[PDB]
Amino acid sequence: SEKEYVEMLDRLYSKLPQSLPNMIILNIGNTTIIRNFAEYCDRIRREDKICMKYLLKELAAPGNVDDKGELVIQGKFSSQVINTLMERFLKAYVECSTCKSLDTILKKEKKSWYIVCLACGAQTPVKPL
Amino acid sequence: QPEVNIGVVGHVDHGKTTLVQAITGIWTSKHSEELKRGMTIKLGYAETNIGVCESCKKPEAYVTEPSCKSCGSDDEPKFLRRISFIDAPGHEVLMATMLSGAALMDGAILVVAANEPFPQPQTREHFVALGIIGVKNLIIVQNKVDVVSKEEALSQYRQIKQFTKGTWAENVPIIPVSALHKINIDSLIEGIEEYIKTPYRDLSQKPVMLVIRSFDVNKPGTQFNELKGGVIGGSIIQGLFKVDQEIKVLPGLRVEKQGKVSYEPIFTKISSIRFGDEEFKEAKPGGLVAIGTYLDPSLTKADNLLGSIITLADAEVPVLWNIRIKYNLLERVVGAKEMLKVDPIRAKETLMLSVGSSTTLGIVTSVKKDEIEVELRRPVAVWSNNIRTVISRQIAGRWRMIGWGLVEI
Amino acid sequence: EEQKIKIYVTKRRFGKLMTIIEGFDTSVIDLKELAKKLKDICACGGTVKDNTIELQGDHRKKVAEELVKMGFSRDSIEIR
RNA sequence: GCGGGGUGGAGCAGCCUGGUAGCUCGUCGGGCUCAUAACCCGAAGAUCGUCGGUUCAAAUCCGGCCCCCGCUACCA
Ligand SMILES: Nc1nc2c(ncn2[C@@H]2O[C@H](COP(=O)(O)OP(=O)(O)NP(=O)(O)O)[C@@H](O)[C@H]2O)c(=O)[nH]1
Ligand SMILES: [Mg+2]
Repeated sequence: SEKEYVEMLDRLYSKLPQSLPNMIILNIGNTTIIRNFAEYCDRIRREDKICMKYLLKELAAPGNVDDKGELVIQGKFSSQVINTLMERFLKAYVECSTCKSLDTILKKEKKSWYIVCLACGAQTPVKPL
Repeated sequence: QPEVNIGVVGHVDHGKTTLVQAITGIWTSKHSEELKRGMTIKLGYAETNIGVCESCKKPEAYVTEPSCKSCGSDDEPKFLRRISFIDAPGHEVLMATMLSGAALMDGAILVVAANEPFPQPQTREHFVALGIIGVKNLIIVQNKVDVVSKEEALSQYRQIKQFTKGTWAENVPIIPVSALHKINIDSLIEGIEEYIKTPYRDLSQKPVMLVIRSFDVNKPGTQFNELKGGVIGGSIIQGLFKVDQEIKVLPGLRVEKQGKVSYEPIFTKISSIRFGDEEFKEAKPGGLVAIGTYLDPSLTKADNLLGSIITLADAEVPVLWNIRIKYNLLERVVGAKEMLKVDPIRAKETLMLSVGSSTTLGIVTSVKKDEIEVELRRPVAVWSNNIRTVISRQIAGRWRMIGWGLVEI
Repeated sequence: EEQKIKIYVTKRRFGKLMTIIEGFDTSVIDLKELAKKLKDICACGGTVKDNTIELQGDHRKKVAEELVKMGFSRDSIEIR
């Protein structure tokens, strides 16, 4: 009986270790808006409130999300700094330490959150915030 | 509390502990700092919950946390059982512990390395130990396929499918994995959810259990007002223990009288019962437990009562010094890089007698066809008539598994 | 593990040249018992001198081979 | 981030108390002995980690990196 197995070998191989959509940003008075903040987060398996909370906290500015997944930052910030703070977000909350996949989950327990790689399988413990 | 005891045998550094880490998450610490530069040295320990995605497709349906929304969708996967592992070491010399460990297993998984010459010394040594003791519920696993040619891992699967022939291993399936990137593990959970079934155990039986660790919980500095009791780690096999029972440990501590030797049974009360990190009021076979006691933690610091057993206080068990083994030999020494043919037993020879979890040394007084009589340094409490044992010899400085049999009373 | 060792000739009394063995971890290895065992292998006098063993005569190969027999790594031992 | 240490071939002194580099593994010469050892005397060998600073003078005192070692003792 090889079929069952050969199958198994297939299925693991297809689990090994997707550029990132360019995050569209604009300005309207004194707001900076990330047209696809929703899609973006969506394609990194991360909750909007989270990228929002982080990204906002770092910005030291207020804001919430469109009913149509858009980020309205109550402050007019330069397209650039947004990315700089955004990658930093990726580094600390999405990228696997073991192999750097970016193909991860984000556990949570009493007070310990963990990054969980869908490729390598390892768990980078992160500072719940 | 965990249902069953699955062992992870295999050669050294093939990643046994690592596979345990992809399945549970847990590491075996690798501790004593020494293990941290070396490798697993005590039996590692870890537990996990296996539920299944009814509401979708397998093997992936084989879950780990009450969460199906990982594959297909949501319907909180149904819980099948909670299992436990026993990570042995892999080093040619930790043989004496791994043996010991098997005594607790209800089944196993042979981790071969995909990028090293198939029958590697210890891989075999283990395998035959398995077919010898009785652990017949086996799953071979091809580990490091994340570092090989798509040809290589299949040709190894060949040499495996060919070894697994004449031997007792019909359809012992072989599930190639990647313990490093945790790939394909779910089909492993499906194997181990099929083949390593959870044995029934009559509870009514005599409460009997094996010990393989023991610790002094107490932190460097805890005051005497809250010195937490002595703590005995091991696995139950038959019966069931409950909080507040009266218990004894065998053969138990030996006295000293001017060069004399004399072991004797230790009594105490089960102060407490714990599996993993969660406390329970009772405890039943499959798993390792830990038993809080009321005895001076000096008595079980480093792992003193290693190879000791715990039973019902006021129970009938022999503390032998001399034992009747019936027995058989391998024709080869599968465990040296060299396969030199097993010399028959000469009397007045020192041999390691591995009985239960314990590891004792003893000298041969009688040499018949398959019944030798052995004199022991440290007593063996023989709980049954069914006492499996494993017999070894110091071949070239390092000890080696050479044959087996059955204790006889 | 990681226990290296040096075995070489060391000036002595009557005979020709003693044999010096050093490099053992004295907190784990009892040199007194090791020396007694080595003295039986070489059938010569000897003592533990500080953290070394000194044997009378030239028994470098004998000692090295016995140490391997006793479980010490072949690759941890150097005869000079 | 703390603090210990780089000295003839190996392993250790000498440095806060600046000018004298000492000790053990074999070599060479001369003694002792009838002779071998042992013992004795006389000999070979060191840019003292490096880039500089203070001084009459720096192994030694003050800073700059380069490798070396340890840090308050480990979890049912
Ligand atoms: N590339 C790759 N490396 C792996 C894989 N599995 C384990 N390793 C590596 O193998 C090393 C050995 O891990 P370890 O689990 O200690 O091996 P072990 O077999 O458990 N040691 P012991 O035999 O004593 O229990 C680890 O450093 C790990 O990185 C694998 O599937 N792929
Ligand atoms: Mg290990």
